[PDB]
Amino acid sequence: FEASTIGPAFFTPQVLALEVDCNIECASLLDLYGQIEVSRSTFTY
Amino acid sequence: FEASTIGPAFFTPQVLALEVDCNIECASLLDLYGQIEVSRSTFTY
Repeated sequence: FEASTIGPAFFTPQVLALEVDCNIECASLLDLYGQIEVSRSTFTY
Repeated sequence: FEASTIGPAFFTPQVLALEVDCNIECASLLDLYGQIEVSRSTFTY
């Protein structure tokens, strides 16, 4: 029963516990800006 | 009887223990890469 003459169904592959992830996100400046809290869609100053 | 008249076969030289060796094995990058071990011929990720 040479592997070259039988179906893949008999050979279950190993499952690695890794996950390639190439995505990145650039640093944010949000901490510099001034923080304001509101409770309505419109405001005045 | 003297050397330069008798043949070389009458003298047995001393045998030293040191074994000269000039070859080198360059340092490998292998330990920088990511290390994985698989007990099977195929793996998935």
